[PDB]
Amino acid sequence: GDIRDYNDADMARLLEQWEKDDDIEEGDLPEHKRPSAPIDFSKLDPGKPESILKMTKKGKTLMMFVTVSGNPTEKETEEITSLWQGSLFNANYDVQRFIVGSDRAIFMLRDGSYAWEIKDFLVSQDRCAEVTLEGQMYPGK
Repeated sequence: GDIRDYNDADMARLLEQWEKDDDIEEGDLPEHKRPSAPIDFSKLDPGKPESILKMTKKGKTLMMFVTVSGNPTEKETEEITSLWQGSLFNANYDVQRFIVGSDRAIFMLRDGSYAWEIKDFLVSQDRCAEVTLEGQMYPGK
C-alpha cells in the first residue's frame, strides 16, 4: 500500500470479474448441490458423442444431384441411371435413385459410409458429370 492510484484502479479492474461474481451471487445460498454423485463423468468424460445417436433418426433424404446428360433427351439419363441401378444393386448397394429433371439424376442414400465411394463410381465415367450434394458438399472434415 505505497500507492493508492495503482492499487485501487488497476487491481479493482483486475478483480472486477471476482467482484462481479460476488455481486451477482450476493451471498445467497442455493439448495442446489452438484447433481453429479459419480465424479467419474467429469473425471473420465466418455468421449462418445451419444448426442449424435440422440439427434439421428430414420429418414435420410440426402440425395446427390447428378447432372449426367445436359441434353434434352431424358432417355440418356434414364438409361445410364438404370445401368447404375443395376451395377449398384448387383454390388449390394441398395440405394434410392429417381429421375426428376431430364438431366438431373438424384441418388438418395439411406447409407453414408460409402458416399464418396458410390460418388466415385458415378464420376468414374469419361464425362464425369455434375455430382452435387443436397445442401452442402462435406466429406467430413
